[PDB]
Amino acid sequence: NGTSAWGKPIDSGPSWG
Amino acid sequence: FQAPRRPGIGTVGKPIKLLANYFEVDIPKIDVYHYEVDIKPDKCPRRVNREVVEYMVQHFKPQIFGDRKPVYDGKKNIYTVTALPIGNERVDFEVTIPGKDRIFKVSIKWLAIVSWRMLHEALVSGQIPVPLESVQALDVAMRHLASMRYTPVGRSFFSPPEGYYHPLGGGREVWFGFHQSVRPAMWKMMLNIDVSATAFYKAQPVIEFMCEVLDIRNQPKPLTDSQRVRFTKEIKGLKVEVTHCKRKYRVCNVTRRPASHQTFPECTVAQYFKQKYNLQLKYPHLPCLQVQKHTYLPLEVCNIVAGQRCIKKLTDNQTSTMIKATARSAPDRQEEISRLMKNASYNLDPYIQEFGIKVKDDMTEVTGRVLPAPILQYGGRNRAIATPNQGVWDMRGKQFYNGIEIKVWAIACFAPQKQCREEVLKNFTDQLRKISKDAGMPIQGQPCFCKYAQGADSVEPMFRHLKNTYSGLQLIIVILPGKTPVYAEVKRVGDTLLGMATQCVQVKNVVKTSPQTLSNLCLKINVKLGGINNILVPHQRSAVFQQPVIFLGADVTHPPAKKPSITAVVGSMDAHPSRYCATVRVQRPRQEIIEDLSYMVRELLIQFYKSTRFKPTRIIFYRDGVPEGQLPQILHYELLAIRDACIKLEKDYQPGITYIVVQKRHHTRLFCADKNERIGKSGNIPAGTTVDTNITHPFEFDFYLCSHAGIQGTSRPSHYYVLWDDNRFTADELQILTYQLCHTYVRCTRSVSIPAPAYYARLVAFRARYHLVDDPQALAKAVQVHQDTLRTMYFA
RNA sequence: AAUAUUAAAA
Repeated sequence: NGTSAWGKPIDSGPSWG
Repeated sequence: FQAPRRPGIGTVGKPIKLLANYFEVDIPKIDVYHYEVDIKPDKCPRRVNREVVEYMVQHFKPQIFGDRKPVYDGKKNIYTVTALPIGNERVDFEVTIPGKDRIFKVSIKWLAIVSWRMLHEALVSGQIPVPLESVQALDVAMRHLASMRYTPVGRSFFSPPEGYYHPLGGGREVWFGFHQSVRPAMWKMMLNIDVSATAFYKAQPVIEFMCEVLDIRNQPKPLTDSQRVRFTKEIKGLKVEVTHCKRKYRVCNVTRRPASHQTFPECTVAQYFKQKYNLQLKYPHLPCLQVQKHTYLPLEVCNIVAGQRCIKKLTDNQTSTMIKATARSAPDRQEEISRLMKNASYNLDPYIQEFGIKVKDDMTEVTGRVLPAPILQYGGRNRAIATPNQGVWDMRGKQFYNGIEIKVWAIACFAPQKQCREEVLKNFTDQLRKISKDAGMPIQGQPCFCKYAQGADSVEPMFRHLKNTYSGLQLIIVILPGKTPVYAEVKRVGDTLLGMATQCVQVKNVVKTSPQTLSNLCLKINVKLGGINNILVPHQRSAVFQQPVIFLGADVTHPPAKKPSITAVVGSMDAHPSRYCATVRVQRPRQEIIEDLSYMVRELLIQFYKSTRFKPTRIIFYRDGVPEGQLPQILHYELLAIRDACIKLEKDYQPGITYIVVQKRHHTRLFCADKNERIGKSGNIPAGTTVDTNITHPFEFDFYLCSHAGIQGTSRPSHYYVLWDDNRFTADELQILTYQLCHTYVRCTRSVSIPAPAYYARLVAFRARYHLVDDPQALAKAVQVHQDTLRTMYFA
């Protein structure tokens, strides 16, 4: 499921959205 | 924008000896002389222009030309082996050509030298670009004779059927011919020959043409308003020839008035044809053809003139019946292309000998590689894997990687209950429920709703009702009685209006249920509900998956011969990659560029960031539906559009872009050199066969990959052309990845002919047309998808 | 609309 495991979800950038 | 050069030759895969329908062409290191032609009147068909240039090279040899054999392209380009005795100034001719005689005024002016020595150097050293002027002059010469003896349609040539007859109904028949193109290939220019086939209008009386268009065995009645219009939409613009006198006319309209009533300068057409030619019409109740000057011809003195290709779209019966008349096994196409070459005898062509061109007799041999198939990871209790065999695998013993537990669902039947009684509905759901649990997608409850409906006008009130009555509703199963306007209205209401997952099944497949058909239904259903069927085994993927990467597919579909063109760009929303989100637009008809690409990419990048909380460091862009010739203009716009989207998202966000054109519309055909390696009744090449030598570009990054198994006919290997690569792929890395993306297509446990991203964009663009079924702002609104549905793969 | 492939695109 994960869709991740690139690791390191990062809180250091503009949030786009 | 300079296309990236080939980084290297691929190395992975079992070797396979192959034959390609390319033929080596040898040209001398000489200059050829290029003159521009002006013909007045200047808007004549190319078949007429060739009669003009032919007459004057026949009738003006002492003054100019002499013993030269010039070659002509039907328009303004004409090429000679030695330069005509002319300066830089124009030379005018007065030409009269024999029906009746037409006078033409022709002008020739020198233009430039075209160097075939230069074309040699680009194929050996690559230090200059392939001179298109040299390639164009070579193609004109090699096809000049065929252009005088056959009927050119595009790059093909056809002749009227002799002996055979492949009728399509509706006044259309099938003509067989061949394709001929000249491209450069690493080790020489290559002549590309293939069998071709297209539809033509039957050379038959207009009365017979009218009957086939309207379905009638001739019980006299006039034409109804519905019949007059449908007959007009079919014959308007076509050409007819008269039999009472032998002239030819273009039809511009069909009179709203019968032949006995239609008048003109006062006098009816019926009386005029009595008052002369002493003809008493057998069908004066039928209309006349208008050929605005007021000249009208009754249908019975007109025949449809042969040689008119049919550009209009064919019905479902007409495409199905043409597919059967043209599909041959791969060995059959081999011997047919071989027959055409022997018949052509290009080395004995007087024009080909004029320019010293030599054509190789036999099909080019090249050794390709059968890439190894990726392994698909499934989930469920077993966590089984799938080993593709011949580009095919099955669900036996496997459950979905993420199975959706279906708790609430409804059934809407649109076939009459006489055809689909309650007893056969119960058997259908029972079989589907069992197979769905096997696949790990438990359809647990019985339908919270199950009614019979009739008409397309009932779907919205019923679907509005379902969304309000049943909380937590996941799926509506819609049973349909064949082709119906209900399907579009189901998709319009579901996808765009209410945001509700829907799975349409034909009533024919409900009465008789195949477990394979039920399994293929669940593949769509589980994904329509936000599930994952399988994933590529992760550790066998390319290194681009070590950092956030997004995969995009793109396609443009054009309206048949004012409907708009539809562009679609899909984006991977995960790292597997399995889930894709879709964007779609409408634009002016027959614009090949995706005008709204910049904002469509922006939306996909934002959705990717919401689904993963990652920003892509790389963008892999597979572009489908590209015509050659407009390729530089398309890439220039679209590559800057992708970059512009990244610039507008962050101040310093510069991900690497790989731009790949996927071309399935071409006449490059590959064959097994060893007969023992032919696969299936069709005898095609194995799935995974790759070629990036011998027939590909001299120094640019392209390859052929036939990723699918050929069921019928001759397989079309997909051509992939890398137009931009910031990510600096190797040949192996990109060929394997393209092949692995061909195994991530959710609608079947098969390896398909193009990557899943490009295929999804195609599905999205086709679904947009059902959304446009009954103002550009209103057209743009009709293809907008409900906010609940943007987040899912509705297009499956 | 189970699905892929196949041909076209007066």
